[PDB]
Amino acid sequence: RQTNQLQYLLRVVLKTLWKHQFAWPFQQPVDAVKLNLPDYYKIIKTPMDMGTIKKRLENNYYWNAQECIQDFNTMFTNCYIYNKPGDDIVLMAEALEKLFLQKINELP
Ligand SMILES: COc1cc2c(cc1-c1c(C)noc1C)[nH]c1nc(C)nc(Nc3cc(C4CC4)nn3C)c12
Repeated sequence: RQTNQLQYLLRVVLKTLWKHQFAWPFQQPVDAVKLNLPDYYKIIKTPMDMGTIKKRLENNYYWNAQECIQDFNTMFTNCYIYNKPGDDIVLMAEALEKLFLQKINELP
């Protein structure tokens, strides 16, 4: 059978990452005012999170699977930009990114 890559990203990849123990800080936009991070939007030009990716997948926002993959990568790299090598959130992001690349590699 054929695989619809955007449906794979929603039903397999996003669903797998969503259930991970480290997923919750990434399930919605970084609320920088509530988290007392007033420079967040100075450093992070294109915020991204899994709640936004889920909504874009559901609303047929993406042209193709690659545009969706680009948003997962922006979410991970924003974390690496704002924070420092070795910080807890970076460790959490690295673990989720490794799982994300595993799931993309598993595409049937
Ligand atoms: C420390 O970075 C975050 C924390 C929270 C978050 C997003 C981020 C975040 C940043 C900054 N850059 O990319 C991401 C991703 N969203 C939350 N929502 C709530 C209600 N509480 C939070 N508390 C939280 C979680 C963590 C974990 C150990 C790293 N530590 N603390 C202070 C965060």
